Amino acid sequence: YVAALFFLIPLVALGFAAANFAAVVRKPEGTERMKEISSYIRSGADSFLAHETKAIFKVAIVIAILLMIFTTWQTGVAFLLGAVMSASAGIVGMKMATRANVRVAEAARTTKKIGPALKVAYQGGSVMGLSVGGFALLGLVLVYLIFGKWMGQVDIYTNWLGINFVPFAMTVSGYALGCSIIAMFDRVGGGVYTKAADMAADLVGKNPATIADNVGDNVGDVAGLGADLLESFVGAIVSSIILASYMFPIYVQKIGENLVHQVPKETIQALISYPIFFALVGLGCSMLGILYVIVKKPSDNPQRELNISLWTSALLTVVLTAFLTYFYLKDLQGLDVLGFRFGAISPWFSAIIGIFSGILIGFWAEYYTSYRYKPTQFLGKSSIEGTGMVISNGLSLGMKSVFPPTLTLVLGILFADYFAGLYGVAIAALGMLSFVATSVSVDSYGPIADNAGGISEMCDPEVRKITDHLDAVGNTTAAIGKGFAIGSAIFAALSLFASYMFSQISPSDIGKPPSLVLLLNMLDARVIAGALLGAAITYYFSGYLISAVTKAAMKMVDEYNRCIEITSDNALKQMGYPAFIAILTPLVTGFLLGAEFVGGVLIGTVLSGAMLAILTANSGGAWDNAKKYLEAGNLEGYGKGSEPHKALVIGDTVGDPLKDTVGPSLDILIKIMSVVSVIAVSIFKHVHLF
Amino acid sequence: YVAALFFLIPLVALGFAAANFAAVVRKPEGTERMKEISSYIRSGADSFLAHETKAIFKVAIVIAILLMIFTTWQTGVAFLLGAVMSASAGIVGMKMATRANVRVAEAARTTKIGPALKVAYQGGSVMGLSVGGFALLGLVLVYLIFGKWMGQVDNLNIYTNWLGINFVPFAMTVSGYALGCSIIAMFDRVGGGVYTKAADMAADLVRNPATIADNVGDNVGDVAGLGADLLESFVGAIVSSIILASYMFPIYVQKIGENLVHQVPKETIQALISYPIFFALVGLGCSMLGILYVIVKKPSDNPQRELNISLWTSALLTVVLTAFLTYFYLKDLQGLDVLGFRFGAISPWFSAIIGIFSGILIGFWAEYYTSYRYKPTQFLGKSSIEGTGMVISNGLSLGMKSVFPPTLTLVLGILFADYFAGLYGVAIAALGMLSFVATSVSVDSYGPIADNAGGISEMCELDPEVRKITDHLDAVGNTTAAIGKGFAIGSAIFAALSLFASYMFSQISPSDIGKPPSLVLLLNMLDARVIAGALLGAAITYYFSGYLISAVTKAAMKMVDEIRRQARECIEITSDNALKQMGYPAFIAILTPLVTGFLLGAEFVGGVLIGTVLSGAMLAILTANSGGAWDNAKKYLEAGNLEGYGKGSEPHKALVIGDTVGDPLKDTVGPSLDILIKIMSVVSVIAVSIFKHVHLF
Ligand SMILES: [Mg+2]
Ligand SMILES: [Mg+2]
Ligand SMILES: [Mg+2]
Ligand SMILES: [Mg+2]
Repeated sequence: YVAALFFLIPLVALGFAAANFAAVVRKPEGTERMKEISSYIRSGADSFLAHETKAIFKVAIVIAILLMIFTTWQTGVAFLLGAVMSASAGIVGMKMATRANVRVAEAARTTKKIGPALKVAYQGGSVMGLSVGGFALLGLVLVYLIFGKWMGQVDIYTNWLGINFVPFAMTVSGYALGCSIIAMFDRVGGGVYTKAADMAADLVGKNPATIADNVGDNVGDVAGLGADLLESFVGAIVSSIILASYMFPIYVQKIGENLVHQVPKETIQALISYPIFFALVGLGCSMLGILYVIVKKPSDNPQRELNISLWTSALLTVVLTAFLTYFYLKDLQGLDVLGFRFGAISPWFSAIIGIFSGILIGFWAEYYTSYRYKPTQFLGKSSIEGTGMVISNGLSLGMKSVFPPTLTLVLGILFADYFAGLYGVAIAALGMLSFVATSVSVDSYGPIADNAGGISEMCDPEVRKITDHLDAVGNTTAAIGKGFAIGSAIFAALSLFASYMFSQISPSDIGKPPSLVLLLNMLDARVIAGALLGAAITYYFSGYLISAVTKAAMKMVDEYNRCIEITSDNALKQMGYPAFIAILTPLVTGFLLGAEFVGGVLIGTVLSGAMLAILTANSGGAWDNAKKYLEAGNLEGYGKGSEPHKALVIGDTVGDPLKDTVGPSLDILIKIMSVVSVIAVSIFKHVHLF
Repeated sequence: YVAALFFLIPLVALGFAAANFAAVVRKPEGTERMKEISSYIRSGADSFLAHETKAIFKVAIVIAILLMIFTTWQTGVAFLLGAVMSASAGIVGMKMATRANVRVAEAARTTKIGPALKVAYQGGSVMGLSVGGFALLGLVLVYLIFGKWMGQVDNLNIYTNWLGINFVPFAMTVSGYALGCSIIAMFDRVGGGVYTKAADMAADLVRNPATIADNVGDNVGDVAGLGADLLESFVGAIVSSIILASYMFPIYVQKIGENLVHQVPKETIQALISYPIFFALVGLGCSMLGILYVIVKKPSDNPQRELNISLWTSALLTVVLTAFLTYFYLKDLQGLDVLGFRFGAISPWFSAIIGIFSGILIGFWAEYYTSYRYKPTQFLGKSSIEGTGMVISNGLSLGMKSVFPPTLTLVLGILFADYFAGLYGVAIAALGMLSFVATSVSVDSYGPIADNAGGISEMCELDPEVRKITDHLDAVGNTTAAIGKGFAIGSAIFAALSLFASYMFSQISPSDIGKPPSLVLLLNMLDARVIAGALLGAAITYYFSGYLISAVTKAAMKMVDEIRRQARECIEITSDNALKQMGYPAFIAILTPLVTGFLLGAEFVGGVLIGTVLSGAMLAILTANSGGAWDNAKKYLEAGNLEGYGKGSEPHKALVIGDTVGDPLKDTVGPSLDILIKIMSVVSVIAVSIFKHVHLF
């Protein structure tokens, strides 16, 4: 029947990846030289891939035993599964990118034109997207099937240390943590590497060991960007389930010495299962979206192509979900009490809002960052007033650039909660992040294309024309993408804060009104302090990474797989450090000061991290595109040399660590710190010191 | 009471200023060139003061009228009183400064350095004593007249006005006063701050070309602006103490057998209202003693040592006298238990102590990260050899990190404050921090006086040996100002957070009366409205910061053009345009709670206030320390401390560009945020009277 059919969807996603893999490999490369440059970058990634995975492993071990001891073994098992699922995606995506690039450039010559070359480049990228979708959903299907149904977890426990939680809630929290861990290293570690290289490269003006930087371009927006969305994706689904699950013990009435589950088992179990099926449809829609664009007759405009896949995947998801939402939950009862203002159909509306939020947030990120529209143009043209001015105007731009996307978030959240309550916020995150496969594909297109262009550069002009066109679009979709990935990061984290608070329900809270158990009071000094602490930590976090990039860059600068191994090792050492902050802060503050304080910290972290991620992303991209702006020739009389170009160079170099390392790291911070807190609040709620 | 004795302290503060004014006035200026230069900057300042004064009035009236219609006539008067009181202080401090500089400078030559410090410090203190004297005088007026005479401290039940708008009479009244101080503070910062840096830019975008415009700027920022800023936080802390106390009366009521029982009784409330006033009075008295000793003292060779003695003297004194004051005034009270007073009577003195020390620590943190004297700036400086790119990124890195230690200090200070004396303890901690604001502001005001004295030497070219003393005075001005700036940010955050507590207390409705406090003293972060609010408030704080960068440069260019159009073929021109382009930020500051409030209600604005304070606190620290560090890194090389030879060399050029980026950040963006996180709270405390019930969606 219809059940398992849906549950094999991640498999189909995976097979499609597995197919796209096949169809890419059979494409050729021209000449010994196209191959020779290619081998440099492909080997570079694995070397880099080796040390980190190995580093990850050591960390992954320590965390797993701990979850099993302090929570339950399922939770510990689930965690490794999530880590493996995300891990796997990265291993696959990196391998693909560094081989697909060449066959684009050659496409730009073998097939001899740009439309059949876009079809190549895009096919590679989709492997990363479908694997991200396929793995993430496959894992959750496994955990659901094995631990949820068979072991009866879907059928409120307190464990051998007296730590209490709803088993499955706790279980998926581990799974979420796993994805988080692989994302953090990929971002806070790989992010340091990529920009250390870019800096280093931009610090030796004469064939330099740029190859490091070239793998970086892949490392960052394929693996890093990809892992971010997966986590937010998983973050959105997990958060929907956690809030749902705890609603069961929360909503009980005491009726004459009986306990009456005012939200009954049937209702809870569906609201739990619902986001998974939603996500399957999302994954399904992207497959239809992906294939259509793939099979289509080629175009001259690859931007239009890429865009067809998103919209197709998104229209599709909006539609089936309404049926999905309507028929499912159709006769459920108590949805009123659950927070469903318009009954059965309510959460579909939330998903739509998230979807539309996502698209808008993308436009805003682009708007403030792309010359073609006003903000970046002015920055660019302000270069004529000096280096001071370029820097000042770029800071001013980004600080302002924060308001429209955040306002977009504000209105979306406001409307989200009207439709489906706190649950609606989490479902919004999921809708936002539905079609994630296609979303990640368009992100991944950028590096696949960029090296291809580079690969043309290292070895015609007619060929370079196609090459240059592909890249222009890559860089845009990458900028839209970050902006979208940040939007989703904020929404996930907000869901995860909600998750943190639901997860605090105690046996000893049972009875009392929702308004008395779902509460973090800001008038409480601990919560205010918490918020300030988390905010300071987020700025510190951001600060450390800037200095980290230059440290590592410099480590490279003093002098091709060895130079990569050297800085990669140094890169890892300096990943640990942020990670203590990221991982232990809930633990440290929790065991010191308790659940209220940590609630503060999470809020500070999210608020400050949301603002700073956006600021750095847009101003950093602006500075780059401002550099681009003058280089295409637009200030008239100024071009590729001259004091304004220098000032723009200086601005881009300030910008380069900020947009591609700091901001994207902050995405992970505001999430993982929440996920961790969701898990550890099991313990430090009761056992805290003061 | 014994109390009238206390109530004439503000008069003396003013008289003490007035005398110090006289004794400075009677000091001389040297050369005709020395006199001519003094008049230049002094006249320059006056042109600017007129237009600003004229603008506040136009704006202050409308707000006064508005308050009178919607709240009470009393509230509007009090507001104007507050507006007048802070204004006056700024008007007085500026008048003093632009005459005092020379007579510092002349001391550096006619007598010979110790008697030059003795000159310089006397001028500064007029501003500090006026800031203390006025602000508390105003408050004394509001307390005596509106509180006692009109009986609001006699009643202090829950009132309902001619529009059916409800509030606790005295609470509402003093809220207007705080708002009064805020409006003259906002203008002085968001207007004078843009001007100051529009000038600095303009001057550094070309002796004596447009330097004079910049030289008046130097006074505007750290005398008038800084003095008004600290004044507001000072008043903000006291007003918050009063607001929390007043509303505590209706909160701690229990319905018993259909009776209403005030668990915290009238006697306690009236005392808790009066207590923070007396505290601030004791502080000022202590600060005057702190002030008098250092002036009269045998001179030193170390002007730092002089200045620091005044601070320490004022603060020790305040700790001591307060503890007698605190114990004895609350000696035999009742219901302090229910109030949150963990140790009965003595409790708030401990909070004040926490605040004092927090204040002092926060000062230290600002110095550490900003002075080439310590390590963070040393590294930055040395990184100059690697290029302009490195300097900017490293300077950014420095300030982002620099946020943690003062904030941690703030975290620990709040935590302890609330343990001792509850939410009330947080505000008293704010008050204690600022309890010796008079001596603090003097050292702040000391700063511009010295800088100009130094500059005056360069234009006049009076000796090198004389110039040696002059340069020394200035170096220390710039330092104590960074400590000073640092302290005012610390205190702004503690005040703003207290004003947030006030905002929530001010929300009790007749229909909340009865129910447990813990159900009424509530802002639920799980509520989406509050979350959205917080995000919105956070983004708005970033916008505000971003706008001001663009505002300064816009204005700057307009100044640059005023040089270019006068010299190819003043002062007022760039100052007015600076003003014109201020309303807009000021619109953001003042109307945002109203708009979002009438749109979305008390929860959303609650969110906004938290976001605003959180974001503003963080960005404030970053910009102050980084901008100062960037400044001090260039200096570091200017005193010759690399090996790169220095001075027009390639690393130096890179540090200059960083300093040009930094200056609007440390002196305009950051200091405006101090004001933003406060006034937005004050506005909210007042307007939550209305949009709590009357909101749209
Ligand atoms: Mg690059
Ligand atoms: Mg670049
Ligand atoms: Mg100076
Ligand atoms: Mg300067």
